[PDB]
Amino acid sequence: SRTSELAVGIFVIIFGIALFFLAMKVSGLVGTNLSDGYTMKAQFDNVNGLKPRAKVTMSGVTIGRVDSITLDPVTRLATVTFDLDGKLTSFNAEQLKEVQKNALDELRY
Amino acid sequence: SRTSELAVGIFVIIFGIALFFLAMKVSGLVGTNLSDGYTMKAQFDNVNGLKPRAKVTMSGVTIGRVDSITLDPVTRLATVTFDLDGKLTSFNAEQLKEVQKNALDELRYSSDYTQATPAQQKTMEQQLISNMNSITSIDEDAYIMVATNGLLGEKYLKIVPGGGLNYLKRGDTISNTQGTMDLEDLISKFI
Amino acid sequence: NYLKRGDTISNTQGTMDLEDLISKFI
Amino acid sequence: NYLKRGDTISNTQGTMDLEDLISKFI
Amino acid sequence: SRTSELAVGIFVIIFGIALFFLAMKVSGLVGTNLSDGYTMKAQFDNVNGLKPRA
Amino acid sequence: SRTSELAVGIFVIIFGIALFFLAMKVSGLVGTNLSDGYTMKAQFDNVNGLKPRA
Amino acid sequence: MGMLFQSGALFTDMSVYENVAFPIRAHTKLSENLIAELVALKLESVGLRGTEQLMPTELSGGMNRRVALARAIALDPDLIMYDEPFAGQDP
Amino acid sequence: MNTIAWLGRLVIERIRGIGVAALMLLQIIFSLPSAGGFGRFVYQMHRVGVMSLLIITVSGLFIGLVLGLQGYSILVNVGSESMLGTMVSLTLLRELAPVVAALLFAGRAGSALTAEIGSMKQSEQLASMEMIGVDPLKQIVSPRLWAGIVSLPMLTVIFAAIGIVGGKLVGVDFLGVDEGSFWSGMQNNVQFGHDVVNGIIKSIVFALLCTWIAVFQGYACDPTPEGIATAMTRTVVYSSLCVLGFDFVLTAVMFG
Amino acid sequence: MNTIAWLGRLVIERIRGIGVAALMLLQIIFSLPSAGGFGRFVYQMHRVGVMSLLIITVSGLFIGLVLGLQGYSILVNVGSESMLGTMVSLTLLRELAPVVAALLFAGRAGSALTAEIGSMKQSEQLASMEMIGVDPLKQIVSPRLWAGIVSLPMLTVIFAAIGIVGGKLVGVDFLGVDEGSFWSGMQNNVQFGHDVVNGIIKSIVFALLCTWIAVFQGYACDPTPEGIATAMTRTVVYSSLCVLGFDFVLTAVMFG
Repeated sequence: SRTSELAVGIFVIIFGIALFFLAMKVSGLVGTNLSDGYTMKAQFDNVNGLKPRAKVTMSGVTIGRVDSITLDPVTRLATVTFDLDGKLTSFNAEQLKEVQKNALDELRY
Repeated sequence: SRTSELAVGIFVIIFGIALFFLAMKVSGLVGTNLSDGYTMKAQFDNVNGLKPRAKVTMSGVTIGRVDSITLDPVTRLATVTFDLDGKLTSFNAEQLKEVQKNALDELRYSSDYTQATPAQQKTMEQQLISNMNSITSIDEDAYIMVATNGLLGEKYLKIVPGGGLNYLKRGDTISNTQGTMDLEDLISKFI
Repeated sequence: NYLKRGDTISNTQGTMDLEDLISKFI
Repeated sequence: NYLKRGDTISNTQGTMDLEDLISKFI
Repeated sequence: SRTSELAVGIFVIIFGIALFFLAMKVSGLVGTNLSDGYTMKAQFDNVNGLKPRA
Repeated sequence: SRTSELAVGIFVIIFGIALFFLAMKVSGLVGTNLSDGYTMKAQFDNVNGLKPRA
Repeated sequence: MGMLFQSGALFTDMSVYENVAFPIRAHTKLSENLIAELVALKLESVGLRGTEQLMPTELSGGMNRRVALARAIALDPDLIMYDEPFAGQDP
Repeated sequence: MNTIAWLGRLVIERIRGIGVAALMLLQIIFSLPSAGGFGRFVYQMHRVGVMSLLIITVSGLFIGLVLGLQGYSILVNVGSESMLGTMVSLTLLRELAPVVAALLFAGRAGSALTAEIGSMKQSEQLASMEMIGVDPLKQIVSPRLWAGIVSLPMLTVIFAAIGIVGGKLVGVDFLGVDEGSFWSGMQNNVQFGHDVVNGIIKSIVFALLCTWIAVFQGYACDPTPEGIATAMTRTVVYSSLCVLGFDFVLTAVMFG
Repeated sequence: MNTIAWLGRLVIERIRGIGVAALMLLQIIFSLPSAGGFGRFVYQMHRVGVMSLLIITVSGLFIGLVLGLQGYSILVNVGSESMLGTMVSLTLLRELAPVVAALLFAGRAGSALTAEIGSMKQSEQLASMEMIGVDPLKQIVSPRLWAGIVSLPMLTVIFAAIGIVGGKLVGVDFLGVDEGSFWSGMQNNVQFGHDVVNGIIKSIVFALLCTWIAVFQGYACDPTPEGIATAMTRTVVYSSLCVLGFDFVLTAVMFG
């Protein structure tokens, strides 16, 4: 009745603990999330041992991942599609004037 | 009733052996799983340790496997037999139409058409019998070399395209190659 | 100038390793 | 001139990996 | 029905010990020699850490 | 009866193999145990990362 | 038709109240004040009525077949088969 | 040539013996759900799951400590023990949590399931239930199957988590490395959708073969209670040949 | 506070429950040898040893192949796979032949021993033998003990040998390394008196705890054949907590 049903409940708790411990203490699910991650493309020549789902950097710090990579067999060159953050990778509502002030001043100087 | 149990009971074991060959070849131990395969061959002077079943890349993307190593004792040059897959090499119909317009542009140029005789209308005509089949994305001078995969790891055949104006067949011999480089050969020049 | 959501970079640089490095010296 | 909690060290040095060192030498 | 019963025991122990020979073929305790493989020998000065049968 | 002494013999004979396979195909017992050995001793200043049986 | 299993076939996880009520609930839906009512009668018709609380365990083997008799007269069949009622028990 | 016929007639029986057991499996899952089966099922998961929880927790440690002992003794002369957090994790995630937690599950709940159904055939509760028409495949077997498919992947996760924590205990608290380094390398190598979710897909298709072979040998055993005890040791052989044999293939695949 | 008393009186019983079992063990080995016991013993080793030989041979391969698969997949990016012949051997010699061959032996002959004695108490052959005065400890138990102490170290050796040969098969015949560097990288690193003889001392003191706990639960079980089947799954829990627990206490001694 209630004697064993509730002692099933601590078993789901202990499994519930050690799934969180696998998901969000070891597995890279804490570091997979972007926000309006837009996509680019670039044309390489050497991608030796460069797997997909990597972690891209920009200036000493990570920004995001690499989505998928194929060859374009018309010009023999690598094609790399990759997720690019639209937040920390771009700007935000403060910085829009902060680049409007500098794209204007460095053009009309 | 028991003979239907020798009907089903054989079938599960037949389903178990026949699945295991599907789970073998996809991982890949025997029976390469790349589609539409066709074998090419090449010759090296030095393959300083290169196991069968190694990988071939075009600019990084895996495009085939190595079959075996043959040596010829009267000429002492190595010979590597390897297989490719054309789904990402060997142009399709639309990419077939970018090379005939290029052979009419680059090969049949204002100065390049009349390099032998100024009536080279057969130059696109002879090439088209080698273009619906027997056509590689690899150039007529694209040389193959042996790479190193980082700084420590298994060697792999890396193809360098670029340059040239004609193409090979499905099964030719790569006329320009390059052998490996050994650690003693590094310290020889450096010291 | 900068890039739109979806474009290409006009300057790339492929990876290098031991098979390229020693020839990259001289 | 010592520091308090939450202060800023105005002298920092970034990282230089192996690929910067090779191009530095040869 | 000896068409069925002993024929299973015929097939299995044929298939069983033939698999056991595959063990001794890869064991390094049975044979796997060469053929018409001549022998030379050389005289060196330094062999640093060379183990036999390399 | 004789059916028991047989199939317990075949268990020992397989065990006779896999002890010999460990003795003189894996662990060094066939490489060691030289013949007539004396003592030559020397003194160093630094022997870190040096073990017996070297 | 309901039968008797030589050694008595009790489910040693359900209660003795749950043994005899089981063929009713396996057959028909009734309200609980009737389903708990028919068991208190058929348990008296065998003479073991002060139960419905203890398990099939701690029932003496003599009392064991009598509950299995009550499950054999669950609803009210008209064809009960006995596989050796006299197992070799006491006289 | 007569003992040849005895061997021949034995493995002919084992093939048919399988073809019955597949028909019993398709007759269970392709059925409408019984009324109030959930209350039967949760009590069943209290029997198979929650009872086995202790013997896999304290066996989760001793696999972890020996991995935290030989994993240290190997890695010290090579010096590069930034792999201690990675060579505890990648073995425990990829093989020993699918493999060793199966051979301990076939031990306790793999073999206590074939006894409980082996006892129910002999006293003919299962025969008496059929005459009332409750068809005991849906009554006794089917909650004892679905409490085995669900409850094994809920155990290897608890096995792998307490294994990794166990490797950290004798590693950095009794021998000593840089805990930081540990966690770092640990989370900087182990993907989630490639390794953990592949570490559970192996632990589902182990839970099917370890329970369906277990619940079959209880149902299609015989009476005469030397007929129970010959069957409770017929699963534990037949499970462990099919745990490890089905591991290989799967591993090779999900690890070309 | 009553379920506290139920837990308290349960583990009080388990302690006493041990102190009986030690007294039964000292009463066996400190006895004069029975007349013609050797003919009883060799037939017993037929039952426990030779029967279990198949399930450890083909389980010797599948441990070897996965060691020959992950042992290759790890060692390729580091490149230095002169350790493939050493990282197949040193794990299989030190740990997995003492550990995994115990959990497979507790499975088959560890649990079929407690049934055969569990059946003999219930039909009262053991009671009838006492009235003739043949004292069944020396008649039934003692050949069923000495066929378990001798027959387990004769199995881990067969486990470790077919394991190493299995690692060589998928290593150099399907993936490919130097067949010279395998054994020459092996034979040099693996001492005999330090590794193999220490790999058998662990497999003796596993054979004692895995059989004496097994032959006890058959003798001191109860009748009522739900009393056999509760005991055949009381060893396989109690063995595997004491195989792995006594492993880790041992490997810290010889490989500190």
